[PDB]
Amino acid sequence: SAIRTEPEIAYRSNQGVTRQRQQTKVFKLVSTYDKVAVKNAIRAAYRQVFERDLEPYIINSEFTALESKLSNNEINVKEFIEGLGTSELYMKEFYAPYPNTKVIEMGTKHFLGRAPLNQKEIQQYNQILASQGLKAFIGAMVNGMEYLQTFGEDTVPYRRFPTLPAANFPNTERLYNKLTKQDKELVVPSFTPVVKVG
Amino acid sequence: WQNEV
Amino acid sequence: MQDAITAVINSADVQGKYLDGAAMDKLKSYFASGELRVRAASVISANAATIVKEAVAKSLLYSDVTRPGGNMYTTRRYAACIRDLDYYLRYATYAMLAGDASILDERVLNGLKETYNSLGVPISSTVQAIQAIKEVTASLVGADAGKEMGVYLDYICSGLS
Amino acid sequence: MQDAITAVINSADVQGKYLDGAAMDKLKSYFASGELRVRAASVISANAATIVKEAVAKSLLYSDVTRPGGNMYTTRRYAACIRDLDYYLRYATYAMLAGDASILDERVLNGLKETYNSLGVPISSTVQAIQAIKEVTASLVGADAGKEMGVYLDYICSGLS
Amino acid sequence: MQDAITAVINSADVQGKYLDGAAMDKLKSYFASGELRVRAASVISANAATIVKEAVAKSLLYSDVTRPGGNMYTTRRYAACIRDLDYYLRYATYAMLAGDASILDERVLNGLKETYNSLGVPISSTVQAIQAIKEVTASLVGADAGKEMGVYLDYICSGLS
Amino acid sequence: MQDAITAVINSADVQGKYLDGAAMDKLKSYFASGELRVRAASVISANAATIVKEAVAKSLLYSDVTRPGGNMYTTRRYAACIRDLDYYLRYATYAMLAGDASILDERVLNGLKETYNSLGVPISSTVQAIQAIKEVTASLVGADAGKEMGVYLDYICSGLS
Amino acid sequence: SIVTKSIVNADAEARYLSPGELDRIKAFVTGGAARLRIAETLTGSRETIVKQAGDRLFQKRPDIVSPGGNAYGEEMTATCLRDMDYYLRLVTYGVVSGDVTPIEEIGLVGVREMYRSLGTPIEAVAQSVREMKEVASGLMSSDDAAEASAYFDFVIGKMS
Amino acid sequence: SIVTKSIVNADAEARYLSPGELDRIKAFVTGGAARLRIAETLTGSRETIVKQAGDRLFQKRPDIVSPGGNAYGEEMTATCLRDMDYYLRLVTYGVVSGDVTPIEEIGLVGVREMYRSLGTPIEAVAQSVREMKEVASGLMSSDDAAEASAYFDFVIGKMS
Amino acid sequence: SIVTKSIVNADAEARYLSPGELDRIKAFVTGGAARLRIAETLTGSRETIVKQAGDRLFQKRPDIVSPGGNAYGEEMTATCLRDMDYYLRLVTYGVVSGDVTPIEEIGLVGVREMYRSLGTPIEAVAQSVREMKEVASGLMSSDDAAEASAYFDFVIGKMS
Amino acid sequence: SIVTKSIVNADAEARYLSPGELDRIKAFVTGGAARLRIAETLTGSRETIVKQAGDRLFQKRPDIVSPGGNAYGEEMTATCLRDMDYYLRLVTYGVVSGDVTPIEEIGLVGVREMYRSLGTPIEAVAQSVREMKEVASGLMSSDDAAEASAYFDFVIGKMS
Amino acid sequence: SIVTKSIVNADAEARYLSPGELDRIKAFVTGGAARLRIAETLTGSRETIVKQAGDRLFQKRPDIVSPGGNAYGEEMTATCLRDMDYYLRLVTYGVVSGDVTPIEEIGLVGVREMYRSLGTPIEAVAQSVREMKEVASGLMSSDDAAEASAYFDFVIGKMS
Ligand SMILES: *[C@@H](C)[C@H]1/C(=C/c2[nH]c(/C=C3N=C(/C=C4\NC(=O)C(CC)=C4C)C(C)=C\3CCC(=O)O)c(CCC(=O)O)c2C)NC(=O)[C@@H]1C
Ligand SMILES: *[C@@H](C)[C@H]1/C(=C/c2[nH]c(/C=C3N=C(/C=C4\NC(=O)C(CC)=C4C)C(C)=C\3CCC(=O)O)c(CCC(=O)O)c2C)NC(=O)[C@@H]1C
Ligand SMILES: *[C@@H](C)[C@H]1/C(=C/c2[nH]c(/C=C3N=C(/C=C4\NC(=O)C(CC)=C4C)C(C)=C\3CCC(=O)O)c(CCC(=O)O)c2C)NC(=O)[C@@H]1C
Ligand SMILES: *[C@H](C)[C@H]1/C(=C/c2[nH]c(/C=C3N=C(/C=C4\NC(=O)C(CC)=C4C)C(C)=C\3CCC(=O)O)c(CCC(=O)O)c2C)NC(=O)[C@@H]1C
Ligand SMILES: *[C@H](C)[C@H]1/C(=C/c2[nH]c(/C=C3N=C(/C=C4\NC(=O)C(CC)=C4C)C(C)=C\3CCC(=O)O)c(CCC(=O)O)c2C)NC(=O)[C@@H]1C
Ligand SMILES: *[C@H](C)[C@H]1/C(=C/c2[nH]c(/C=C3N=C(/C=C4\NC(=O)C(CC)=C4C)C(C)=C\3CCC(=O)O)c(CCC(=O)O)c2C)NC(=O)[C@@H]1C
Ligand SMILES: *[C@H](C)[C@H]1/C(=C/c2[nH]c(/C=C3N=C(/C=C4\NC(=O)C(CC)=C4C)C(C)=C\3CCC(=O)O)c(CCC(=O)O)c2C)NC(=O)[C@@H]1C
Repeated sequence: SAIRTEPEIAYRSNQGVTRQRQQTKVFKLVSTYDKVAVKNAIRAAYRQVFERDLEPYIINSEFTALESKLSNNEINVKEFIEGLGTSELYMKEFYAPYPNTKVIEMGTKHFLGRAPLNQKEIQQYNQILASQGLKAFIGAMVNGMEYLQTFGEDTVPYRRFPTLPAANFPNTERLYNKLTKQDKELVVPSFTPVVKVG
Repeated sequence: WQNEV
Repeated sequence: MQDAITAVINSADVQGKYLDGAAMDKLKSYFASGELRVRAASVISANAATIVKEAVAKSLLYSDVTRPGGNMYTTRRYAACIRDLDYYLRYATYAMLAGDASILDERVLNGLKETYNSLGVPISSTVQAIQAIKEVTASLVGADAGKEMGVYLDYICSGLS
Repeated sequence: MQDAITAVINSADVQGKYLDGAAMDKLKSYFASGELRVRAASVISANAATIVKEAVAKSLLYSDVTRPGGNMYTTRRYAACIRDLDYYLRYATYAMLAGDASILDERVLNGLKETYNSLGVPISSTVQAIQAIKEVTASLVGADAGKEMGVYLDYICSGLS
Repeated sequence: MQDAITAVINSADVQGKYLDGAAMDKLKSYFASGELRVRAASVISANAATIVKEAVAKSLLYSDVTRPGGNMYTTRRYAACIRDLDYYLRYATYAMLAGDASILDERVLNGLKETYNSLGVPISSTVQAIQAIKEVTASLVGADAGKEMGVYLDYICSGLS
Repeated sequence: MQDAITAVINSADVQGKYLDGAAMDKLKSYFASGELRVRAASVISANAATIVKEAVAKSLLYSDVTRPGGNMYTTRRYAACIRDLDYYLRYATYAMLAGDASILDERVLNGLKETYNSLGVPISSTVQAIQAIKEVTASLVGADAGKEMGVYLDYICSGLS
Repeated sequence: SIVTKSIVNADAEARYLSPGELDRIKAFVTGGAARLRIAETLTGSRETIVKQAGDRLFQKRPDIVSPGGNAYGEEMTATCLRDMDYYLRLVTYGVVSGDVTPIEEIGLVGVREMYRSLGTPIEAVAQSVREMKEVASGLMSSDDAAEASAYFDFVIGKMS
Repeated sequence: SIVTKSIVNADAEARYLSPGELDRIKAFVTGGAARLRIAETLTGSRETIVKQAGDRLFQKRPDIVSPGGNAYGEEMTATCLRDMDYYLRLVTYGVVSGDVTPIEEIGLVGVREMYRSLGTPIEAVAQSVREMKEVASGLMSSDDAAEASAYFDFVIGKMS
Repeated sequence: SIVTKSIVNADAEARYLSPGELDRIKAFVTGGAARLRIAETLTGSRETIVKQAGDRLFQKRPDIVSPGGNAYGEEMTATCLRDMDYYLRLVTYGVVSGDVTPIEEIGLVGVREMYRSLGTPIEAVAQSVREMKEVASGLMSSDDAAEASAYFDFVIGKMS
Repeated sequence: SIVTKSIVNADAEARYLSPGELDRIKAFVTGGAARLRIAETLTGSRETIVKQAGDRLFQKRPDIVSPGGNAYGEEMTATCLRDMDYYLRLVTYGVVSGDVTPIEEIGLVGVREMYRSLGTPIEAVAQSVREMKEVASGLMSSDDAAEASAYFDFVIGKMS
Repeated sequence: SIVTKSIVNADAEARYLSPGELDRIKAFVTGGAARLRIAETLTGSRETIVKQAGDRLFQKRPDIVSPGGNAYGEEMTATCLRDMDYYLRLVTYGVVSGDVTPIEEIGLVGVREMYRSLGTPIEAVAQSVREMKEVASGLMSSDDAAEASAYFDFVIGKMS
């Protein structure tokens, strides 16, 4: 029905979920003998964790030992991502200029690929951040069950498009539609409890 | 032995 | 989340005392209703594909959204709308079994209007799909058992509006 | 993201009709321009760093932005600016391959305005740096391929303005 | 990995010399074989699934492996075994089209012995299955291309043995 | 990892008493050596590229190892060898500052021997590279600091050997 | 399109396009003329394809147009023919785009769940697409029949 | 609430409630009269149970009311018995709910660092709630003692 | 050691030590003789430290050694003073190390869970090491008692 | 080789080596006579083009042959010509392979770190490859030079 | 600054500053006056130190100022001396701050990307600031030359 004018054509061509869900590459280290594929997976891991190529943020490559171990296949891509999280560049970049709630947001976005699920998850990651800090926070996120069921040990993490639970997809979209250091306010400050327990 | 209350 | 019984417990804990006689009366009213809630939940869980099938058939097919260019077009988006209505029916069954409409704004309506506004999802078409859901459910489980389903599906409509 | 071909396909999909003669001769125009786009891609991919080098040399070297107080001062900010021009050149090459500016719309210009406003990045100097990239690649790859690269870089300029 | 072409290039590169007439003869031999390699691989890609169907029909069905108590018992393990047959057929096609069996001991044979020993996978039944694929492909694609596939399939058998 | 101080502490804790006279002598020896360790570490970190540069120049360059056929042929392998030598020099300086080689065989010697045997790396050529590093560092830092660097470099030679 | 795939791969790897990818784009461009010829043939022969394929489909499966079937009424038979017109339009889109990407993105994700919710026999829809393939190969030249039947067999495989 | 727990498990598994969970909710809403009776019993007799519990606690563990203790004088002794009243009303809440979740998210999460910050002996609080379980088992019927002792055992297990 | 902390930081940032860190090592290997002298004085006069600190700890908190308690009895006070000797030896290890990481990896990792399983008040052990640093500053020189109180200060902070 | 690249791209997304790359493999194995002619032309005239390329390289950047430069001494200049001969042989390997992955595997991974350690200007190495490309384009016949230009431009693009 | 690097380390490790680290900010604030003396003598003698450093670089590496060079011109030598003075400013900022943090935050992060965009030899600018070190050791007092030349050793090791 109707005539479907050109602004309506442009609107309804990109209607629902954005086409970046299908128009991406999933980086899996299928074999460690193809050194070009290993280097591509390593640079994709850099782009996923630090959101950019880390050429204007380093002096020399601090993770060259991690690259050598990943090429030697004595660590996995999961341990490579663990080292990138528990590196000095990550605490310089996404921990030093942001509060711990924003650290939880950025860590979930970089490593789990999505926004934090619930207030229980936020309180949990705040407990690890208060007790042992960023290293055990990255360790808990990487060695958690959700990371292994989603990516596994051989896959670089990527941007996710979840359906469940509530608000996870809009908060993930608000996290992933802004560039690096675009804003300093909180995408997910906290989930407001509809029931004030106690 | 102070043992203050 | 919360149900009627933990709503009684939380209302006791806000004022800080124990459970008085009116709290026991509300609990016994919930225990009286619980047989009907369990029976209705079993019927809806058994027939849950048929409710959403007949509801989409009577409210969503042969419309502007179903014609090409619309939101119901593109079978991926079509099955996603079916999955959304399945989620609405399942969480409405959760709310009917619970006795409190806290699970809707704790697990469904949290950011749902923002989701559909960013997604270009027709709000009134979703609302009339929910109306078809509650009409089919009230026709299936009866008027008295369908009353609570009407409460929670209309709560979804009021939250999403 | 969509190129010219899938942009035609998606437009006809929303129109709900098959490919009429406008779709066919737009597709023939893209198939005519494809060899030119491939050759310009090879030239720009060969001279990716040197185009940025001569563009930043003839646009913003020995100026107030490179002076202390300017935003290209310090090696961190300078290398960030060089990576920004590399991003602009690579995504302009992507849009020149596609025949569409959707990649610039969703992967470049999305949030870039308020990102640069939060960072204090000089918009006019960035625009004339992109203009310098336009002149260098127009002198390098030819007149017509340089004209398509110029109109995509000017689309980046208009989105950033 | 490496094919015959990369093997020729590496055999030149280990002494660091340019290509000579022997390398030209090897490359022309590979270009002569490329016709039957392309035709055979196109045939395998066209009818890959029915080859696995007849191979598992004449190798593993109605046997002690697919009976209860066998390792091909349960639908999960049956689908895993036929998925392994799909893997072996696809990598045999890759090794046939490449002309060198480097992908087999790079991406199939490494860790497979220990994995099958830890999971209790029957090596002899797997080798009999690979024999079923090699006679089915020999009967289906021709004599020379069939035995060329059978060379790398027997290489997979020797790696599993 | 145990340095001199924590090695004395761990040897005190394995039998559960305080610091005896031998602990006093070892701690006083490390106290005396520490200024020389700081000066040697400062001199090495001043010119850390230079030992690697003329060590490869006087030991590995213009030989069959960097000629085709050798293991330092191709740029990836050459950069790997340079990165390995920088690793060995940095961890030798680290063991020099610590006063014990527990960090050395805990951090750099993890699987290096079987890694190099799997990769075909020449252990003798690596040893000669470490010898060149020893001579250049002995020229740089002096005689006594040079030989107590060279004992840890010889421990690296034993780790590969 | 393969241009879209190459740009996506290059953007994910954060690099420019490889010469192999550029030669692939060149080959796609050179085959574009024959692909548009096949698309124009199918677009010109639009209505007779769905008419003859629907007639042969109802000959082979009379139960779907029998009373009590999913496609008994005239409106339901028109909805069947509209679905076949949809899939023919997607097949022409795939022939133009040189890949199965627009067909898979528009009308092949969740098709099983859609037709299960509608009560529609998915094997009979696949049989219908097979009849469309047979009529297309009947009225179109043999190499063009092979190129169109690639996408047709993709649709049949995703349905089955 | 066991209804809340079953809905949470069904939501985590992304499904409707199983017939076993439905039968558990039905059995709970039929058998809730005994839980109502035990709630009325403990609410009416709230005084003497915590009287005898605190008394026997102080006669077996006098280090609290020793000088230098956390509750030496009667003021923090009154706050200690107020803590005991809090734990008893949470036990009644668990009894009416049928599941230990309201006990858990009101007063059982973080009690470790709570009582390291307040200096109270965790094992002494656990022994006090164990003595509550003893005097409640003395006060009520044997099956009623077992069903209240389930929640008492949960509280002492997660405290200790 | 402080060389271990500096070398861990330098390995984490994946290059040689910054001259701030070589300044750390230089001033440590100038002051190591003084640190060793302080630790030798504490080692020589260790017995009066543990004995007087335990006596004034029992004076400050008599609830700990009251009957029924954790430390009640000559046996339990012997084990408690053995813990006091353990902690004093660990602080001397920290003094000779130049940092607090041997203190952490011997006695401060899992100490809260240790004393929760043992039923030992960590606030009372914190008061115990407060009296440790009081007696040590009483019988130690003031500039020496500055660094001794700094390392006891870390023990109080991490264990309290 | 292009067959190796097609196998890798098919294996990455688990395909069966589609006709969209198999026709390219067919075109490569039919048209390999032209690229073998290119390779034997470059092998026959390998010394003249590398000497003229070194001539134009020293014409544009005589820093390296200056006494402070890296290529100074007539032995390091010989090493310059030797490295340029190495890259010419890599270009011939690429033009017989059909793609860029043998040049990538042999001489482009870690070349930045290599020339950083050697102190040579990698931009001048890229300029040398540019002059080698220009001399080979002048020596070769039009479309053959354009075919080799993809491999050359890959070497300059990954070098810079 | 040393305080800001230590406090970033403590903030990441989720703890207060270690007493060794407080002792070392204590050492830095006691010994800070000599650092101010280094800063004021470098500010006083900035022009002659950069004169001698630039002149001896132009003696040692004539390829830098040779025709074809990046620093061939009179202009190009002037902006080379600009970079020289910039790194002198960074060394003064570092000796004031007591750590390598302003040098790395202003003039080392991304400097390889900048200098490969400009084509300048990073080993040559490292040689330049090494010559600043040696003339600073010649011109300035021997005891403070340890700290100043050490921070120079940091920047030459991080840059080369
Ligand atoms: C005969 C061919 C078979 C058959 C078909 C049939 N389909 C429907 C109903 C619908 N089919 C669609 C399909 C699509 N939506 C999309 O976005 C796409 C991709 C382009 C497709 C293919 C839709 C949306 C409907 C809903 C109604 C509508 O007209 O839009 C029906 C009607 C069922 C009803 O009861 O209304 C029928 C009959 N049924 C068969 O039995 C044959 C196997
Ligand atoms: C008859 C109306 C239906 C039908 C059935 C049918 N099945 C087969 C073949 C096989 N079925 C199995 C099944 C299993 N093996 C297991 O271990 C388990 C789990 C316990 C199952 C479910 C297997 C292994 C076979 C292969 C034969 C064998 O047992 O070795 C056939 C024969 C097909 C053939 O080509 O031989 C048939 C006919 N087909 C239908 O259409 C109806 C649904
Ligand atoms: C002589 C030993 C050196 C020399 C240097 C050289 N520098 C330039 C030009 C630039 N230098 C900089 C550097 C900085 N920007 C900053 O903000 C800081 C401090 C944080 C530094 C150190 C920049 C940005 C430029 C570009 C223009 C400008 O001057 O701002 C050149 C000119 C290159 C050209 O093509 O014009 C030269 C030659 N040459 C050498 O070999 C030594 C490295
Ligand atoms: C169906 C009645 C209407 C419709 C909707 C539609 N929704 C989506 C996709 C999504 N729906 C949600 C919603 C929820 N998230 C939750 O946590 C809950 C409560 C359990 C709900 C209801 C979300 C997050 C999405 C996006 C994620 C996903 O797609 O899986 C689509 C698809 C858009 C697409 O591009 O795929 C559609 C079409 N459209 C209609 O026309 C009906 C009115
Ligand atoms: C260079 C033309 C001018 C300019 C640049 C400048 N940019 C940054 C930092 C950022 N640049 C971006 C831009 C993008 N990131 C993306 O992923 C994309 C699309 C793919 C774009 C367009 C972003 C997000 C940043 C912030 C992240 C970062 O820190 O790099 C800076 C640094 C600002 C700072 O405070 O460090 C600068 C200086 N500014 C100029 O003056 C040049 C004229
Ligand atoms: C150089 C002296 C000799 C040599 C070296 C060489 N090494 C490799 C590759 C590897 N080197 C390592 C070693 C380490 N990784 C670490 O993380 C650490 C400690 C921080 C060490 C010591 C590893 C793991 C590898 C394999 C992975 C990789 O390539 O990085 C190679 C490459 C072999 C190949 O074909 O890939 C080479 C050539 N070879 C010589 O001839 C010199 C004598
Ligand atoms: C010449 C245009 C430029 C340049 C060259 C130059 N290179 C070297 C040293 C070597 N580099 C290699 C490495 C390789 N280059 C390749 O193409 C390959 C195969 C892919 C390899 C492995 C080698 C082998 C040497 C020689 C050392 C050796 O044979 O062991 C030098 C010598 C520097 C020295 O200190 O000896 C030079 C001069 N330098 C320039 O300035 C020009 C820009």
